[PDB]
Parts: sequence; structure tokens; C-alpha cells
Amino acid sequence: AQSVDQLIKARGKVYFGVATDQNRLTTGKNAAIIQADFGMVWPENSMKWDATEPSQGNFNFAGADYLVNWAQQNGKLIGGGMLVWHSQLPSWVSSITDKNTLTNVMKNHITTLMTRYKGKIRAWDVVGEAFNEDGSLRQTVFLNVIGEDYIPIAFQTARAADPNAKLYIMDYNLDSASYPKTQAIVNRVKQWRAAGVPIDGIGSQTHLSAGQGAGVLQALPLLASAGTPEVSILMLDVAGASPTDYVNVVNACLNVQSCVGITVFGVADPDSWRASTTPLLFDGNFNPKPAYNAIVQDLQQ
Amino acid sequence: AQSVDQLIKARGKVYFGVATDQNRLTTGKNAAIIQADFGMVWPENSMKWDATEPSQGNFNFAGADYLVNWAQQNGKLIGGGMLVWHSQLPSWVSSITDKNTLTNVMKNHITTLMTRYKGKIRAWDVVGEAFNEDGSLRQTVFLNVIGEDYIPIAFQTARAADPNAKLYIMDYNLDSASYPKTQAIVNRVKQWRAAGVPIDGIGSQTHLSAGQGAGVLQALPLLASAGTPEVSILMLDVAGASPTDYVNVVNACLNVQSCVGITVFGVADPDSWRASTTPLLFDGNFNPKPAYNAIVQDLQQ
Ligand SMILES: O=[N+]([O-])c1ccc2nn[nH]c2c1
Ligand SMILES: O=[N+]([O-])c1ccc2nn[nH]c2c1
Repeated sequence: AQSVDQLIKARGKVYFGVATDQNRLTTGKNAAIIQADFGMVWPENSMKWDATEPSQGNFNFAGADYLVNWAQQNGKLIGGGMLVWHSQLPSWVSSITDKNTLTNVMKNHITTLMTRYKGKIRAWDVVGEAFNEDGSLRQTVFLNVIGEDYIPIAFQTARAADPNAKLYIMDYNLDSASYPKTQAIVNRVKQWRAAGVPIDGIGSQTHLSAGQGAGVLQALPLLASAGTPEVSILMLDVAGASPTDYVNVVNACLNVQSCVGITVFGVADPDSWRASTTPLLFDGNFNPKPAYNAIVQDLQQ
Repeated sequence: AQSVDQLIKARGKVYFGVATDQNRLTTGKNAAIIQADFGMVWPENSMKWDATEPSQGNFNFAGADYLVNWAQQNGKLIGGGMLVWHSQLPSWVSSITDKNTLTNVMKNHITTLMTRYKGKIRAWDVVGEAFNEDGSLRQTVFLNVIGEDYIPIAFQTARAADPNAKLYIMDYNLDSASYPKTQAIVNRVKQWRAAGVPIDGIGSQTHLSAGQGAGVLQALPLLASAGTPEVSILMLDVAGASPTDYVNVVNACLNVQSCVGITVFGVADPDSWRASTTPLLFDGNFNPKPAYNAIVQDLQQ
């Protein structure tokens, strides 16, 4: 089956990517499909905070190491995250109330992960899901204890740890241009970058319902108006996996000069976090679905 | 769907189990099927040596902790392994040439894992795949460096770490009573048990091709002739998933008084290590397959 990564590279983009991990690569047909058809891998779970630092200073890198090794042996790009995120956050972190302690705990978590893989990771999602739906900053432990400068500190710490990685902020429900969360993140990123914060990218965690593809054609250009060097579409899946929805998201990428690529959130439907909505590009028999073929067609023209 | 675990408990057995791990329980329909239909879980990868001790004395428990917690919350039995195995073995272990050092490394690995989950684990696979196909002992780093006492030492150490747990040796290609490996593990286990080695169980890692189920009716009673308190069928899958092959394996279990239960190597076909042979009991849409219903009927007759 024709490679969507090759085709999107031929249209001037960097990658078509997919989330995976060790036990995906040793089961099913996932390794063969990724080798043939995708240009970048992301860790489905193995770089999250509760997988990598379940207790203070007790780092667990076996899973992440496997993925990074596999990607290098097979000539794929590699992304990483979530470095700073309130979900799947171990209790030992959320129980901290001292500002200096939490600051150093955050800095050490960022520095340790990025150092280990220094120079091998194209992009890191440094901070994720930092905004409320009304556009105010989400009141996580980091905001409550450190304050609003936790985002500047995180990005400056990450830039120091690996200056070769592109540093992203990411969030979800950025899929419509009239939604308050979309314009808020644009405005805050503008202001942070004007003050010298090294935010290289905005990543849009794109979990869509049927029919919401079309809206990304006007949301993604808006996200790009923040002036970051890059934007990306991340963790993509679409309930029903209609070709129309998937083609609209791909075309939004193509229409936006700074959008470097697209990452789908898994290979085959039965391995999706919402498998009953069959929202991915390959079915339970690892056959390409009509949406995969529609994307190929769209990219060929 | 009717629960094969409830039905096999009704026939006087302990469990019908499945291998799983954290990212299976958060994707597909695996958690719901396990909750409804299976009585025991085993770690697909999270307790192997490369996952738990990737550098000497530095242990990684995030993935294993998740599985143990989930099982306790949902009222399921838990198994564990492999403690001593030549595959998925970090290179820091396989490069040790000193007998004392390797003995202590092996004992520390066993003792640390078993102590952490002391009293919570029904059975541990202490030693796996220790035999060659001709019935001689496999020349692994443990055999080359420590000698054949490594198996006695492993079991003695395991018994002291958690006396509640059932201790197993396991291997594959024990599916034919006339195959030399089958008689060889019987010979050795009888000798070890006569020397007081605490081997509670032989686990048969049952990876079958079409038509091989019938032979297990003779092989499993032969394995039981070693006199261990228990035997089990583990990591079960069958190319083609013929009802006749699966029912023959279940009936071998039922016929052998010391056989405590059966564990299948995953829930749904696309998540198998040999998915193209569709060898499991649920298909790529998470529907029970003919073999599942045939097992249900067999357990009710
Ligand atoms: O795009 N992605 O599928 C993806 C998956 C996991 C991640 N963790 N951090 N960023 C991620 C992106
Ligand atoms: O029964 N099993 O499927 C199973 C899976 C993994 C294991 N590791 N040790 N024993 C195991 C059994």
C-alpha cells in the first residue's frame, strides 16, 4: 500500500506520523505498516510522567529506550512528551506545595528526559493541556504553586537541555476558529514569544467527531497566526473515519505553510482508545480503510 | 458472552486467564472482556527482566504496579514472570562471567520482584525455556556461568521470598508425548523435586498449529507424571483457532486432576504476536469467535 509519509514529503511536508510503543511493534502488523507508510513515531504511553518517574527520582526508561532504538534502526523521526501535564500525574508531584521544590522537580524531570535522548528527538511536547475551555490557564498544581511563569520556566529549561529539539505547547479542542480556547492560546503564545520564550510550535491534539474535519481548515490557519515557526496536527483520530473528515484535516495541513505534519493516534481500530468508533486508518484485519485510500488520492494530485 | 472462567471454576478448576498490560486495559474492549470473562491476568511484558531491571539493582515497577492494582480492584488473580529467562535479558547480565556475582544478581532480581508483590501473586514462572529441543539444558548465561545448580538456587530463593506463591518452571514444545523435550522436563523435575527443590508446577507454553490440539490429551498427563502439585497451560494460542483444537486443549485440562487452569496469550487476534494466523478467541471487532462458543458448550456438557 502506497506510503502517505512519502506522498506528504513530496508535497513539501516533514512527516506523516503515528503513535506506537514496544508491545505494538512486537504484535499485529504494526511494525511492517510503520516501516512502509509512516515517517515518524511518538510514544503512546512510554514517555508520560507516570510511566517515566512514578516515584521521585526513580526513572523508568526501558519502554522509551525501546522505541527510540527501534526508530533509529528503521530511519524514522522521533517525538516525545508529555513533559509537563496534569493528567496521569503521580500523586507525589501533585502533593508538593513548596514553590522552589516543585520548580526543581519540574526542571529535573524535563532535563533528565531530554538529556537522555539529546539530539535524537525532533520535537518535544513540553507543556500540554494548559488551558481551560474558556481560555484561562488551567489551575493545575504547576500553576497553583509556581504561578504563570511555570510555562516560561519549562520552555527555557527545555531549550537549555536540548537546543536541537523543536519545543511545542499542545492542547485539544483547538479545532474551530470561533472557539474561545483557540484564540486564547494564539494570544498567549504571541505574548510569550514576544518576551523571548522559546516556543517553536503549537500542536493541535485533534480528536474529532464525524463532520468536524471541515472546521480544521479555518482553525489551523488561526493557530499559525501566532507566529511560531511550526504547527502540527497531533493524536489525530476521527469517529467513523469518514474520508471527508480525514481529507479535510490533511488539506488543512497542506494549506498552512508552517504546518510540518500530521500524526495519527495509532495504526488499527481495535488498538484505539475509542475502538468502538473505528476512528483510525486501518481496520481490525490491518487492511487500509477508504479514508487511507482517500488521503493517498488527495496527496497525489 | 458467558464467562469461560466461571464455567471452568464450575468444573473444579482455578481459572481461565489471559495475558495483558496497561496499554491493553486502556484501549480496545480488553478491560471489559477481562472483567466479564477471565479470572486471572498475567503480564504480557511488564515483569520481564528488560522491563524491570534494565541496569544493575535499579528496578522499574511502573507497568507491573499498574497491572497488580487493576487486578486487585477488579477481583482477579495475578501471575508473574519470567524471573529467569535468556530472552529479553539486558546485556549487563549476559556479560557477567563470575559465578558468585551472577548468582547474587539472579537472587537479587528474584527476591526484589517477589517481595514487592509478596502475598498478592498466585503463581510465578521462576524459570522459563531452560531446555533444548533434544532435552539437554539450554546453554544460557546462567547455565554457562553458574552451572546446572542455577535452577535449584532460583527456586530455593523464590520460596524464601514469598512462601505463599506457587513456583513454576515453564517451556514450549511440550505438546507431544513422544517429543524428547516432554519426557526430558519430566525426568529433570522428578530429580529436582526428590532433592527437595520447591517446584510446585510445570507450565506448558502452548503455541499450536492446526490439528495439534489432540496431542495435548496425551502430553499433559505425561507432564503431570512428574508429580508436581500443579500443571498449567499458558500463553495458549492456535493457528486458525479451530474449535476442535481449542476444545481438545480444554479437555486435556479437565482430564488432568493437577491442571489448575488455562491462560490464553491475549484477547483479540490483531493483538497477537502472530496475528496473521488469527489464533485467539476474539476477532478484530472484539466479537467471540466460534472457538470461544465451542469452549462454552464443552464446559457445560
Ligand atoms: O501525536 N501523537 O500521537 C502523540 C502521542 C503521544 C504524545 N506524547 N507527547 N506528545 C505526543 C503526541
Ligand atoms: O500465560 N501467559 O500468557 C503468560 C504471559 C507472560 C508471562 N510471563 N511469565 N509467565 C507468563 C505467562
